[PDB]
Amino acid sequence: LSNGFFRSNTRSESYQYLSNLFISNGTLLDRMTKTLLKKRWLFSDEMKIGFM
Amino acid sequence: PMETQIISDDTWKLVDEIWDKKVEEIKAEAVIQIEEEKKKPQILMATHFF
Amino acid sequence: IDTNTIRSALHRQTWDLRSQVRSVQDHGILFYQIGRAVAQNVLISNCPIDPIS
Amino acid sequence: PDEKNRITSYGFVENDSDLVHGLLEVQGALVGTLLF
Amino acid sequence: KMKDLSPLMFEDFVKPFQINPDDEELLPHKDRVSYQPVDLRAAPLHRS
Amino acid sequence: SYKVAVLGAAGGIGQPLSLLIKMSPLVSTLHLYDIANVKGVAADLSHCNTPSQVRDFTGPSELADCLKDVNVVVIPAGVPRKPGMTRDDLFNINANIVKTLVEAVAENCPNAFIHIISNPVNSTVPIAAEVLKKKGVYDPKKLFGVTTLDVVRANTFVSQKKNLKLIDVDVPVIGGHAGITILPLLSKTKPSVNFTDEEIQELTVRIQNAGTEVVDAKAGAGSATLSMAYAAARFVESSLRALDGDGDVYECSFVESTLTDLPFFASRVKIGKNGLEAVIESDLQGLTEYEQKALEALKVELKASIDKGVAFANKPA
Amino acid sequence: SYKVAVLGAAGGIGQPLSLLIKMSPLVSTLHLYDIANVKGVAADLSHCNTPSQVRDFTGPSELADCLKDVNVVVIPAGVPRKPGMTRDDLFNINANIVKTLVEAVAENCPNAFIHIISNPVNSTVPIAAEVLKKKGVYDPKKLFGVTTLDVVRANTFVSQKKNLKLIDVDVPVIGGHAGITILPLLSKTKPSVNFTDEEIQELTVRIQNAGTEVVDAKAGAGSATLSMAYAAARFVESSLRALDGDGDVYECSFVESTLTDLPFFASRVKIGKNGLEAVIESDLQGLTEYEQKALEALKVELKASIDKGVAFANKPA
Amino acid sequence: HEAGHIVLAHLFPRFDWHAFSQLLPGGKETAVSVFYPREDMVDQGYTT
Repeated sequence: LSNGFFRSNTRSESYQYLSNLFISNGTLLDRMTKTLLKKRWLFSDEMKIGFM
Repeated sequence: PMETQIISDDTWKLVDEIWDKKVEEIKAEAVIQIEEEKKKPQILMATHFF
Repeated sequence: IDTNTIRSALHRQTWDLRSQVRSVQDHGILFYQIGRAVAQNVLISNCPIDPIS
Repeated sequence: PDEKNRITSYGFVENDSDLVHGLLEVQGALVGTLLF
Repeated sequence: KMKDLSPLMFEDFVKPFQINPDDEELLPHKDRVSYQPVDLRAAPLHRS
Repeated sequence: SYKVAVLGAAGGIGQPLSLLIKMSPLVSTLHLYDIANVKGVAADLSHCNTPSQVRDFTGPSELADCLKDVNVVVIPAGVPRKPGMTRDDLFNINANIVKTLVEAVAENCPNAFIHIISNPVNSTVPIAAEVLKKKGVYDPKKLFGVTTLDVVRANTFVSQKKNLKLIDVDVPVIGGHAGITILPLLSKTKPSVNFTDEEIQELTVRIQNAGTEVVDAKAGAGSATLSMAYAAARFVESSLRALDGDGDVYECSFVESTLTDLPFFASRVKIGKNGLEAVIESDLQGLTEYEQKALEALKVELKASIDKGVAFANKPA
Repeated sequence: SYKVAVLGAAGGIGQPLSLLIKMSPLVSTLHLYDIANVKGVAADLSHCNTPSQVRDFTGPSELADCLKDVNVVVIPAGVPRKPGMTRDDLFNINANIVKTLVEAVAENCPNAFIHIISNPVNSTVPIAAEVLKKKGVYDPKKLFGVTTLDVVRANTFVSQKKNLKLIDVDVPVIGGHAGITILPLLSKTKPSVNFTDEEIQELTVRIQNAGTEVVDAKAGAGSATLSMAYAAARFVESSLRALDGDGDVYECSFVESTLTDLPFFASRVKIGKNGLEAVIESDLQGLTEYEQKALEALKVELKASIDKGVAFANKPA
Repeated sequence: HEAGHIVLAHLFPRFDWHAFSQLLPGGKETAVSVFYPREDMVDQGYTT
């Protein structure tokens, strides 16, 4: 299995890009987690409202 | 390590463009979503006869 | 039929009624769902999002 | 922590891992610019 | 029997990490994911 | 299964360079050679359990037997900096040493890769070219100027400043290998990162004066002897990979190319089995105004250096 | 991601050893230290595009800051051979230097791997052991004596003689790291090859006197400076792999072992996360009469060397 | 053996409930403790 070290590094770069994108927009997920803890149920219209 | 760089720095620009496009569309549609003034039926469509 | 009626009709078909209700006691799987939903919203603009609870 | 607060072997992480593995296998088996 | 013996107490292992429900605050990160890619392979041998 | 001959492998740079060349999976036989103190270096390297053979030759008498079947000629010979002595006399002694070495190579092995290290290499590679021309055996595709130190320093400084992963960073460098003539192409750095003006200015001056920083940090104890060995070993392994037939041997060397009006210029080249195979043409256009004015500033100084070298190489005996 | 501190990284052995340690894929921080000329070494090593950071400390005043969070302590300090200088004054100088350094590492970082390189290590490892005992911080499982060079020389000579491919050839070496006490176990050499009598005799005497052959080949220019750095780098890499958790870290070191009546003895050991984990006891059973009487002859010499070391290490101030 | 199990069970702030522990149960040359996990762990549905 010479094809096991290739997928791992691809997922590593995917994780790095996801981390770099999530770090800058951390306030969005922070307020959104506060909202989810506040009101138990949650939809996509609330996504688009709370993207600010 | 044997691993040199992977997929690109260009398709990252593509997915960043997609992310930015969708973010701006969501931001725009969260502000100007509701401007309704009137809906009057055109039961006198004059271009048909007059 | 407004938006709320359609949402309440969709919620009554793909959700199971349940007694002895308990919620998540470890916040930290909430972040998993929040991140996956945000990614599925922005990136894949042609796929649904199931509600988070 | 010494990894003390992870959520091993629960519902959706297994499906996510299987989906990523299947996507990677599909991408690699059909490779026979985008990729460096 | 160990109530009046005062043993060396172990630390709690399963105490849940929890968020305050409505305390408005930017909770931090380190700034990264902790996953390390699997790349372990020795250099090719000599006389090539 | 190649053969490498280091000319001056008992000086400052020579011993770590030989130590690094021995331990490579491409070298199988190696001639160490210097005017003195080359017996001990070969004795020390003869105990390492690597299958690369080590033989050594002392003096000009055995220099004729040193260059048989040689594929790569490494020339790190040259006196380091000394107190009380100027640029002119160092130019003369290093130039005379490289004249003798390249003349020995031209007499023995016209078909070996020639790597010139002695300083200043900007005015030393033209000397080697002229003394190869005088024997009718000059091959412009098989004569390089080791200028990988600027690339390594550029990668180090860029990865330290912008906080990027060190293996992934590689910064193009053009011009020469003496102070102002080193122009790093910070606008063509992969992976893609956006720079400011002050950062580019400070990185450029740091890259141009890093050698000066080291030679004052050593308090007159010599020049760079470990990073020079690192860059020389990297270039030697790249040239040996080129001899293998590897199709992506891309390096940054100071060779006789026609990108500008200057006869010799350091840029990205692609090396093949027969030596120089191509020169990367994507480096010299697309520059900003900063790189443009830096290039037109260093052009006259590089021309003066090359003229000094070609004039000193053509003086009568 | 470990931290290595070289104490005496500006001498003969130190600079190539530091250069080789820098190119390791596990080092992340390197603390150079010497009484003088350590700024230039740090300047030389700070330009290589390797993510192992380099910091230097000068003088015993900043030696206290040199040993913070250090996992592996390397001690190649000790002046090389000088003309007109006898054995006792050399032993005094090297032993005083290593005594001060072991006092420093005992005061600062007592849970770090200690590698002793200064010659003779047969009478220097007991000095470090006694000094660590005087502070109550002695760990017999985290103190090694570098005798890998004998193993490398044995492998090289055996592969040269028997015409075996040098990669697989390993020869066990027991005793110490000074002349006659080094006994190669040629009867346990893999791959399995049959030896004659005079071949074993000449191989054993060559292995024992390769050091003096090196020092007389240099004509009084010092000692081995590339092979010693090779063996020290190999042992440092093995110790760093041992800290990484690999379960097959086997080396040949001069450590405190009870396989014989001698407190310290060079033999094959297995290193784990917490230092010494196992000692290969099968090395001393299965010997022929040649290795038997060789061990009987070297036992008294090694005992005298260790006794001299302990005698110096407990002298009053 | 049983005493060591009991001690390392009761050295922890939040281990399972120790019902009892019997030596030689029904003539067998062995021993057994009974530990009942807390209800919160059952309600969680996963393990940490």
